[PDB]
Amino acid sequence: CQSETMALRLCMAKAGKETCERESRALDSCL
Amino acid sequence: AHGGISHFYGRTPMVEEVPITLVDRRIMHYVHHSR
Amino acid sequence: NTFLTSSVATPPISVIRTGPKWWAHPERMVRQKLMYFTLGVDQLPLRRTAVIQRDLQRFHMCKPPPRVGDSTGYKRSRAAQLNTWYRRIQYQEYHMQHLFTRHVWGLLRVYPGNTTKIQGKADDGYVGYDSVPFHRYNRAPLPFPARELYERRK
Amino acid sequence: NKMRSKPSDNVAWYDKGPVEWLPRPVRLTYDHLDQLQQWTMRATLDGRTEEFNRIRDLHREWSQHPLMPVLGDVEPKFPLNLFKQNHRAKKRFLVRWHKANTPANWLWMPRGPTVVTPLHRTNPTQYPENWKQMVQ
Amino acid sequence: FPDKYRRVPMLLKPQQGGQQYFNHFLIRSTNDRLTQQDVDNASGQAMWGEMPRYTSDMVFLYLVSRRRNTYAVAYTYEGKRILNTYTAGNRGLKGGDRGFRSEGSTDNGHQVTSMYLNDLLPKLREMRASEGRPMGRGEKVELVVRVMGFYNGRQGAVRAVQDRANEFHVRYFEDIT
Amino acid sequence: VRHLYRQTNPHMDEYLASSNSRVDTLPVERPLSHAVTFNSDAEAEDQLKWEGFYAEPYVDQAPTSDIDDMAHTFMLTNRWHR
Amino acid sequence: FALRMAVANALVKLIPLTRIPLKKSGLLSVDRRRERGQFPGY
Amino acid sequence: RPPTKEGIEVPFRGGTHPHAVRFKSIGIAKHLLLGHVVRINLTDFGTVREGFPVFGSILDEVARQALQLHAYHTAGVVRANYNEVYCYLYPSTGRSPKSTVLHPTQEQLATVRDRCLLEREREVYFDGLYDKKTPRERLTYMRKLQDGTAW
Amino acid sequence: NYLSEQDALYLSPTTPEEARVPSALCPQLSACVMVVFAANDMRVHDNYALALAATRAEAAGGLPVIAVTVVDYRMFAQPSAVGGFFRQSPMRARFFLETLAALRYKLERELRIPLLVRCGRPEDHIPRLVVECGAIDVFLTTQYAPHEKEVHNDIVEAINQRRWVSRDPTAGYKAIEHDAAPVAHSVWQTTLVHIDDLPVPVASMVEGERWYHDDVTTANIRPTAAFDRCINRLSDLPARGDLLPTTGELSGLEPPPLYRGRAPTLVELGYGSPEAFIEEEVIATQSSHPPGEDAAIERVLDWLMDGGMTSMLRYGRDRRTNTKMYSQRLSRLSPYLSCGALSPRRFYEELRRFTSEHLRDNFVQQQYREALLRLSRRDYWHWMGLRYGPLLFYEYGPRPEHTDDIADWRHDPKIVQKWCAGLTGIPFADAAMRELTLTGFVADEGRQGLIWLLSRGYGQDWRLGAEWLERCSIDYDPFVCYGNCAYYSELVRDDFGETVRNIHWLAHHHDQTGIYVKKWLPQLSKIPPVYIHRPHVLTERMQAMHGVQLGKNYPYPLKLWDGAQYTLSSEHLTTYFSEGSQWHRKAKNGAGGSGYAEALRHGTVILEPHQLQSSAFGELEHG
RNA sequence: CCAUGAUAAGGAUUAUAAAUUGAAAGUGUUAAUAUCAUAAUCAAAAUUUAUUAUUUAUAUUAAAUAUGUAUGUGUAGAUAAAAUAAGA
Ligand SMILES: Cc1cc2c(cc1C)N(C[C@H](O)[C@H](O)[C@H](O)COP(=O)(O)OP(=O)(O)OC[C@H]1O[C@@H](n3cnc4c(N)ncnc43)[C@H](O)[C@@H]1O)c1[nH]c(=O)[nH]c(=O)c1N2
Repeated sequence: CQSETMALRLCMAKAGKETCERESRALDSCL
Repeated sequence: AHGGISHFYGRTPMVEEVPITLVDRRIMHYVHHSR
Repeated sequence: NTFLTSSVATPPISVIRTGPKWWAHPERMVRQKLMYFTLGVDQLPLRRTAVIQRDLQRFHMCKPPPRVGDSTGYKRSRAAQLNTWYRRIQYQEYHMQHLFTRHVWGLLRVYPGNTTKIQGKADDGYVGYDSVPFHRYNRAPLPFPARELYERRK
Repeated sequence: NKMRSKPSDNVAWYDKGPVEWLPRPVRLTYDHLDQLQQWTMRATLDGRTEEFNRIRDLHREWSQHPLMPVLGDVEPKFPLNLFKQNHRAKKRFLVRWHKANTPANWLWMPRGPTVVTPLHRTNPTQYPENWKQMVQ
Repeated sequence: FPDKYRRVPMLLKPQQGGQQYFNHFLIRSTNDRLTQQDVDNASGQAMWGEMPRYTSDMVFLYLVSRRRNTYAVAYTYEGKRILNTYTAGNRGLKGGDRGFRSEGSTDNGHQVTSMYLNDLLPKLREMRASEGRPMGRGEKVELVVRVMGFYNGRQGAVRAVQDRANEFHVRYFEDIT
Repeated sequence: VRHLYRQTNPHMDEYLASSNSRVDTLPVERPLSHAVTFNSDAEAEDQLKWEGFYAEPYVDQAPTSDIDDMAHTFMLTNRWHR
Repeated sequence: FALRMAVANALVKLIPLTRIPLKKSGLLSVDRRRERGQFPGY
Repeated sequence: RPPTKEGIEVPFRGGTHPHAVRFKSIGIAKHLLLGHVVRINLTDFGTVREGFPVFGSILDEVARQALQLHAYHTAGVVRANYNEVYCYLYPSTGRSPKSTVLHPTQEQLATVRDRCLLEREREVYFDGLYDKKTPRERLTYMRKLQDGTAW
Repeated sequence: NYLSEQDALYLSPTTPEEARVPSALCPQLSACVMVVFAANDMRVHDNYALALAATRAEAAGGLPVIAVTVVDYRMFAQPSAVGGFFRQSPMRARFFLETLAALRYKLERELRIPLLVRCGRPEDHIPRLVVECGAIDVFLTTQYAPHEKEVHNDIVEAINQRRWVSRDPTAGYKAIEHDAAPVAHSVWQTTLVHIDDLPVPVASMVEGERWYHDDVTTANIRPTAAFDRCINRLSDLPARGDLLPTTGELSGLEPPPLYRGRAPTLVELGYGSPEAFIEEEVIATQSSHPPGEDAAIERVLDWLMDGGMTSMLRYGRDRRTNTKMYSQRLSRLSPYLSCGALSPRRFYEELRRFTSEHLRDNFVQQQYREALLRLSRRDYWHWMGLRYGPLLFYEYGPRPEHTDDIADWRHDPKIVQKWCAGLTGIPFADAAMRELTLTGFVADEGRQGLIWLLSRGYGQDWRLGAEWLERCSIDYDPFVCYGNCAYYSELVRDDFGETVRNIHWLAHHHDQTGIYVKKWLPQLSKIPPVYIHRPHVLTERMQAMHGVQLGKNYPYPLKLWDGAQYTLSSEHLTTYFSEGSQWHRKAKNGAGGSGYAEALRHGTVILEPHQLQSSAFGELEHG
């Protein structure tokens, strides 16, 4: 899932202090 | 002559107008495909 | 205290890696809790390392989940982050334990082991009745009445 | 067999923090706990709260929750060499790294007057020994 | 290689505690679902063309990566050398401690290009001020990047030139074979 | 799609400032600039790659040139053994 | 652990219906782990 | 550093034919002209009594070839190990200048041969009884001494 | 005060009975032959003076041999000329005293030669002891350095003129009272190639390292067996057992007899507040230097055996490449060669024997030639220092003709403090400084980097760096140290020689992987090798990922980049020597630690203070 | 003086899910050595002769003669070992 991977990696790059558990869940669900 | 219009100005195969890291990666991929 | 011989020093990572044998030994942890309580201060880092050790020891028997399913890009980094965070909390607890042991020694007129520093009254490592005549790490010669750190009475 | 005057890694540092880094092992017994209880009882009966205030200040300074490490932050590990077991090299590297990582240089621990610690009383006046000073 | 806890039972690896709480949790869940149904019912009731056109202020930067070397040079529009070529051997990275294989690597090219640009900026300012052309408080110099070689150091060089984008602005990125 | 300078800057007394006009005898590099916002993919990925995100924590205890030196030594050993 | 196993077995013998919770919690499951025997080689 | 000349070694064996000796001597003279310090060692010669005349003949051949090629050199002390007999030829290079071809005399060669023969005989007849294990190696060495093949 | 009491005890007009060398029993043993030891030679294996004294005693008959060693009290506790640095820091002083004790043990227990150790002025102590002992021949080595050449000349003049010394004033006396016409023999034994054997004269010597290497190619080296034979025959000479130490003195139950001498300590020499001189850093190196002569010989043999020859040149290269400063295969023999414990002739003989034994390999000759080249480079620096004379130690080097591009030597005490404490931004320079300050030794590349960074990199005076390296490095040879400092500070610009390379070039060349920097500063272990040697370039995210917070640990570089005055503030630029710094909180009273004007701040005995030193102290107090 | 056997080093892989407290260590060969079935001149009491896994600082020789020399900041290179009632 290109969109989910892009969202997770954008979260990782932009917000190092806080991780997006929502984005991680979306990625693993779409996978 | 390396200034203004140069000897290789007409012999430049690939020109891309403007990050440039993506451009460089794409050009390297095209060269890899060619070779 | 009763132990006054020469001692070697070990990295805190080694004692942290030692699980419910020395570092997480319940009797030793209860002694540390009593030391904090009798001084009337909270035991937050001790309780944090206690719950961490309980959770680790409860599931140490279980096999790890399949690493193929876990994403090396994110899951492995998250696991490393959590492990480092737990290790840092345990480091803080270890440092607090050593600091408060030194402080209680100084208050109770307890002479520590050789080359042990008690801030406030030794500041350079108390050494007494050692195998080497000279003070280690300082090369200062030592008298036979080694050092009276505290006042005589009581 | 050979005799070496080399200062080993077991050298203690008596100027970095109240407790010397790479501290010597300490044995805290119940006799020490009982003596501490007796001393605290005598001190609180006499009314001298200065030592308790100093202990509270030390605890407030050195008992704060570490911060969440950003992803990618991990302690360095020793490479897996093919030259058998470099046990001594691994031990030296680990000891050197932990000696360098002094408690004063612990960046994860929030220490100093700048940080706010919403769990402990800031000054001895807030403690219950000054109950008469906070009335009506 | 073998299992460490093979002699421990599966029901013991790990042992599930708190069995007595499951019945209470199930009954509480039933009651919560019942009251949720009740409140739901209550609510329900209620030269030309594509060829680039250059400018006299733009500096031509050449990045030539080799099999075991890399070079970064710059020239003004007139055709004068702003600064001499910076090579891996000139910087000392080719000397060793990494092997001949590491010569002309991505990181090597990146650091060589970064050093060359850092040394270029004051030299470029001095060259501009020689003819009474101040750079200004905000340094935004336009450069045309020309990359040659098709090697690992090329990626490092382009990353280095992409860095410090506040001072350097890339106008055209061209490749020469 | 001088005196006044030190009065004004009390921290700068213990440091030194390079001249922007001309290159100094000791070159010092400026901090690099990274992309706060990425237009698309393969940009944040490259930034993570260049930030050391995917770099092994293992510390280099031996140089990579040791293998090359050993290979050259073995070649010369075979040569003089011939 | 041995005491817990003995008490669990006694409870199961006394009240038969207590067998299910203890068995599901793995209190009657014996582990065959045993310390290494004596050997002059080691 | 200034380039040091390689310390070349030319192997020899007891039983080399005079053609091979001549060729090796020519090569030795060539390397001496090039300035390399050369080493001549006889590897397989049996007993030290038979390995010395061949070494002397090799020295004579090297001397003749050096005289022909104008490669002046000085021969060092001849040292006989148990397995080999070796010597070093130093050409005129650097600190020590040598303008003439110098070789040990037959008197010196005979003295060296007698000394080395005595050393080898004393070693085989004395050291071997003690330098090995007693229960089996010593008994085997005594058997070798009885057979006369302990050499 | 210790110097004053030593003078009042020994250099007294009456010379009381306690501080009097006992007379011999046999009339023949009344006279003897004396030898003077110094910091340039503390060996008994290849001492030309010792061999000559043994031969003289043998020729005279049963003449006993006596040894005297007077320490230069000034060199241990007097401040440096520029910046008030210490001379012979306690790390060096302990090594010097241990080497002296090893030499005394070697002479008194193996050779049965009584060595008398004295403290104070050599030019005062030596002639008076000559007069009192009635020595006929005084054998000593030729010192040719400032504060050593002059004292040697004074010593030989006073020996020739038979002069007694009393030290209430600076007063000399004839030999009419002593309450034979002695001769002093000064011998040259410092250089590997003995003087009068050089293929070209020193005066007409062309200034060039490669030229001297080509000269040493033709030049010969004296053997050591000739002097070893004399040393061995020295044992057959009769000795005065009354001057030898007793079992109780050896065990340390009682102090040595007052006429013999007492080895001084740090406090006696003048080192005050030792707690401020304890460096609490990680010692990454795993090799030490056991002081002594037998220890030096064992170290040489071990370095030859364990394959240490590859440190000179890698196998099958024939071309010099980057060194491995983090390795333990290097020959750490510079202290033993500078202090005279190991003789260059003995080391050369060991190298020659090893090369001959392993000559079957086709590359040992190149490594031997490299080692001989380095020894000849040391000798060349000695010769160049002799040629320069006193001009070597002046400002802008000995040759002002090469200093056209040099600035006016701006001097900043805080910059010098940070440089000498290693608080810069270059990991290579920081690691080299840490190694030098902890171990007392650092590699040639590290020394080059430090001296170039202080002189040309920062614009500070080169004498400050030279004197700091003198204070730290246990292998401090005046000529070699100052000549190398001048050469790598772009003061002596002789062509046809090694190029002066940037600190960045050295970091990229000899430490490209960064093993050395990550080992001596293990807090930087997480930084990738692309970003090491420039960690200030890292952004906030990258530095948080790699666990290196600038300003907190590993502060910003001394040389800020272009700008850096608008994007940085006092929050980022953290001070290290302010009123509320850890550096002030030391010395158990509070003066500072190790650095600028440290002798003034800590030293107990200070002689001839300077206006610059007083002004610097006042500025430090104000700031 | 019997050359012939053992040993050293030393590995293999099926057990789904429910139930059960259960249903869970296996060796060629290459090596060295040796006291056995095989080929006569010489080891076991008169032992110096150098043969890997040892007790480090409150109290230290009484029953077969039962150890006086290595304190030195525990500081190298190499070598061996294990996932076994423990807690990577
Ligand atoms: C700023 C500065 C200051 C100094 C020095 C250099 C520089 C740049 N040197 C020279 C050099 O730093 C030093 O000789 C070696 O680095 C010592 O390391 P090793 O013993 O491992 O050399 P190595 O293993 O090569 O030892 C061989 C011997 O050769 C000699 N040698 C080697 N390199 C030399 C060089 N470059 N110059 C002179 N002799 C050299 C030394 O006697 C050394 O012991 C020096 N040296 C010294 O003995 N005392 C000093 O006080 C100084 N000071």
